[PDB]
Amino acid sequence: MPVEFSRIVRDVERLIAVEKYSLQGVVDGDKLLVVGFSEGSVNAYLYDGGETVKLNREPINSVLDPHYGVGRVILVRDVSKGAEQHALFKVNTSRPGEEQRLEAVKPMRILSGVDTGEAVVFTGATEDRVALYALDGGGLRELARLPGFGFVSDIRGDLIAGLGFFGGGRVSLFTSNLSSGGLRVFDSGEGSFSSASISPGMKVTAGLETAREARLVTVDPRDGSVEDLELPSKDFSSYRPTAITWLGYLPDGRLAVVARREGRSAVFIDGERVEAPQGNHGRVVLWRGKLVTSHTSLSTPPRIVSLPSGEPLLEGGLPEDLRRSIAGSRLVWVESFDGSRVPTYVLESGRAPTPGPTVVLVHGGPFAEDSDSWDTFAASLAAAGFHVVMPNYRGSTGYGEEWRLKIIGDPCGGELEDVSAAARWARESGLASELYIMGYSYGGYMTLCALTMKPGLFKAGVAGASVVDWEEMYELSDAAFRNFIEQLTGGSREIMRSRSPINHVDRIKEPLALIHPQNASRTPLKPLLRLMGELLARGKTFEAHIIPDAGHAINTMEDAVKILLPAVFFLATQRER
Amino acid sequence: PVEFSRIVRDVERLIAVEKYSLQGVVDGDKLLVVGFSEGSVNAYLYDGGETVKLNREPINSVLDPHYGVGRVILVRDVSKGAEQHALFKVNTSRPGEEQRLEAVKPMRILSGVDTGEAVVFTGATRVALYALDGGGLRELARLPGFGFVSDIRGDLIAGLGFFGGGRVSLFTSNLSSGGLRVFDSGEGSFSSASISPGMKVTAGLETAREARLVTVDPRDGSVEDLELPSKDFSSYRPTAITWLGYLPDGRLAVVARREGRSAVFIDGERVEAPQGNHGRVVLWRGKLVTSHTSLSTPPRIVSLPSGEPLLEGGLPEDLRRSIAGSRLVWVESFDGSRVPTYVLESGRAPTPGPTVVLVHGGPFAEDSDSWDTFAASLAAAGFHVVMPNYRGSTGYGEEWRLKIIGDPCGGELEDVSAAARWARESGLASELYIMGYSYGGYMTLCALTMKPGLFKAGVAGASVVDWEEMYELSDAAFRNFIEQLTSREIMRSRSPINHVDRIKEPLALIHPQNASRTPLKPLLRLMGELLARGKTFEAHIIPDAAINTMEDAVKILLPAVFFLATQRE
Repeated sequence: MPVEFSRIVRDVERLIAVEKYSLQGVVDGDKLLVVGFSEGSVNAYLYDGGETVKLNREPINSVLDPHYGVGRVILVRDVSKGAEQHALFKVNTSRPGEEQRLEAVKPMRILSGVDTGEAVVFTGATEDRVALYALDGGGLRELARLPGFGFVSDIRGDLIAGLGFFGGGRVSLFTSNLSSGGLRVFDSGEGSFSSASISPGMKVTAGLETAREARLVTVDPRDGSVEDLELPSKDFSSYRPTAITWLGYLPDGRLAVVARREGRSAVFIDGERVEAPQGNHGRVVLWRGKLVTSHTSLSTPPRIVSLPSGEPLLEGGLPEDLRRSIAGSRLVWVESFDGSRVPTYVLESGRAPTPGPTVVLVHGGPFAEDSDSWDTFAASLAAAGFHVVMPNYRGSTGYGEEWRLKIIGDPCGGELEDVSAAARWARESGLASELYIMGYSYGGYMTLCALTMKPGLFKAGVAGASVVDWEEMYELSDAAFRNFIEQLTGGSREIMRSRSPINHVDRIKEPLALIHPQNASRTPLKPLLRLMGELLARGKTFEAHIIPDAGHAINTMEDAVKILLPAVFFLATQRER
Repeated sequence: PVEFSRIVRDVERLIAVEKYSLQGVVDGDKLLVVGFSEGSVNAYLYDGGETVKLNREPINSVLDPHYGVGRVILVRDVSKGAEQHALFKVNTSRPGEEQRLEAVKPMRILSGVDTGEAVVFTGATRVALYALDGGGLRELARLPGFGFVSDIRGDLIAGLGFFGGGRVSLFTSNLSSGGLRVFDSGEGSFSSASISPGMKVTAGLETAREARLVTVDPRDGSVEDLELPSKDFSSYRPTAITWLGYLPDGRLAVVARREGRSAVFIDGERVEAPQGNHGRVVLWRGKLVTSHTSLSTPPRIVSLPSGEPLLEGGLPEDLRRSIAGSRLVWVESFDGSRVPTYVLESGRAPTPGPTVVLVHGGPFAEDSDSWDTFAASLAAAGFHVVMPNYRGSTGYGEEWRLKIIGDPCGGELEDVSAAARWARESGLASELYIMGYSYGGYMTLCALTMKPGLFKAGVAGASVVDWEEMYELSDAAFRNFIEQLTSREIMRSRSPINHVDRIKEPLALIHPQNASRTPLKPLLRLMGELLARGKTFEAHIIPDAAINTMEDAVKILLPAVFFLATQRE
């Protein structure tokens, strides 16, 4: 059967075009601040009275977390054509579309930020350092240098609270001061801190993710004491979460917590379970006295909903035919090499037979999760007639500290076996007639890792924005990613070499498709050029697609088409062979 | 917003549109036509409006039938993409019933004529001229090279041969005794041949400057110019003779060419024909019929002199209106010589509008008024197409072809650049893009280096990046061509890999992954140099990359069109 290219393009472009919204906070006069992919690009909008107002001109990457009622929004715009060197732009909410560049900040990798209306506190990674900056009337000030990736969580008064990846894959809590600066790190011996919000008593309420569970703890920044937080309702404690998505104090003092287990989240106010649509939820805001959150699911693109009715305020609509191309989704537990149960989401295509063509779609990160959340790539594969298997290999989030840290020191090892077991499960369970592997960033590294370490398991592979050589990538990384590479490999350069797919090209026996941004910082192109030379010299058949002016974060419809369409075409072509 | 799916939908139809060629008249006054679509070839009978398929499985070609014979000889590949073929006979009264001609072993069938009594064909295994009759197969002569049967009248067989010397020779043979008589044209090259009722050989003699209609006496090899009753043909001043043949009533039909377009002549008198290029001419039910193609018209069967299509592939109302009209312009170049340039205008672009200079490869080739899927796809996507016959092109005299010798991406680049400046000066181009494949891709890269600012973006396909590297890396034949094409000093200066610093516009690379004539290793070096110098570029490397199928278009054409569509924002 011939590949139906034109339908694939039409399906792919419609799935990319559907509006996707992100909830950021409440500004001005009870205006919802939302980030949305609408009209083919990423923009920032004010929502109020059933209408949206565009705040930015040219597409953005994100905005900083606003304090309630501040009369401005701080845009974050990549000004390096995908290299993730960002700049900050202020937009007065009273004059949307009028941007003022914050010229006191030089282009750096902006990692997080909070705007109190009086000061703009953020974390940025330059070539030599990750630091916690503050921008006010007295100029730009560095408050502290951070030993790796750090993100601002909350600011109440003079106290700043955040989260830091400062060692061995565990997340530490940190505090600083707007007036005096400095840094104080809070490490937990039970697990990692997940979210953080400063209480009215100037404490730090934080989520603590231990080996197999998660709970709320109170951290006194004065002496570092930690105690379990008790809530006036017991719904949260009996919910027994394994991960905490986000928490924060509402302006009326109530504590909102979004926690999750088995790829689905729940909303709690002062411990009480609030009804929310099935799936995954973002931050919770108080808007005109009502609770608003974001909602997403494997069949529902990210949307803005009110609680507890679950009724949408902003959502993109999918055409019925695309809705039908996803027959359903389920979570199954795949047994891996050492007897661990790998939580795996399966997306059953309504346009494939059973057994039928199946793509194992490996998520990136690796500190990320295949959850019941919208995946544009997974939707395109179901629309093109592929079942999608999404394994949360070890190193994934959402299933406890123990499962997440198992990857530390073992890239392309135990987690690769998890991917293989899910693939073998698909065929052995009667779901898959043939097996393909596909992934981007770290998922693209896994594809190369799979085709080199386990030839013959899959029929063909798609590696997008992949890691090819840990050594060269480390030499081409900034302060943050160099530290991140060190934690992932456990400091071992021997792990950096033996676990690099570039050093195992001889083993490849399957057709390979390479897709790569031309000027991405996280995953540089120069090692990929070396990989293609290796493939050619060793007589391996491959195809490569290098997309320019795009990096890790795509914020236009055209670039998203150009990095996804080659993958679907390649797999559809392979299916007829 | 770029409508990627609208571009792909249009490309599918331009690839899938049924194209027709005219083979002759068979059985009871019925046209024999060949239909080609998506690399699939079929043979049909046309009489009344409905077409009757003659074959069961797709074929490779058919042999040339004599007027009115009651059968067709099909040529079909013995395997998938195998150069060796088999012969199948089909009675025109029982279509769909194929009888394999088992007396002919599988071989490379080169040409053939069916008289209704004997099947005479050339085939390569040696290369020989064969005859198949009731008594079986006979080898009439062994040919010193690739040869092709042109015509049979009585026992006299006439054909054309690549028998050495660089020129095409005329040869005769006998259907009874066999044998081989070769006629060298000296300063000339035969292009077509038909045997006159008086058993002389009328042939087209293409030369350096102007083509000649000559008579060859097969008895003594005397060559003399043929003067026709009407003088329209001589005054037409053709540079090539596409095809000629005697109609059943003894009149001589001639299709000749000049400046990328052809004209139809009957005993020297010109017949009105739709603008473009034409195939063979037949007399069918007292009317003249031929095939017609142009930059705006896929190959089709038309009636003369009205030009009314008898058989043409369908194109939707939108796509048809998007591909709107072609013209020939004479672009004044840098040296005073005029560059013959064809222009295909888009109905989806304004004037001035986005315009792509589509550089042909070879370089010994020609941009004529013929159907081109690339140009049509560009026009369908909202681009005017400018196709210049830069020095080195064929079809405009030996002097113009030889002027490129010793000046790679030098003199001929100016002709391409002059064509781009012409598109601007004449008010057609609002923004300029350059695009080419094989040698045309080499032109694109060298143009972006030596003429930055001229074009807004470039697409380079199957290009040559470094002649110095190419010469030693390539085989004898290609290396010999490189020597005549480019002094090693010129080889390095004309190689665009050494001028990557000068590139200033986005560049799209489309390259085969496993091509011996265009290796991938040099292009990987170019991509490394582009990245090290901060040059914006897009790259598409596809294994096993002539657009016959949609699959071919997806690999080689869609990335170019997608790139240009987003480059215009």
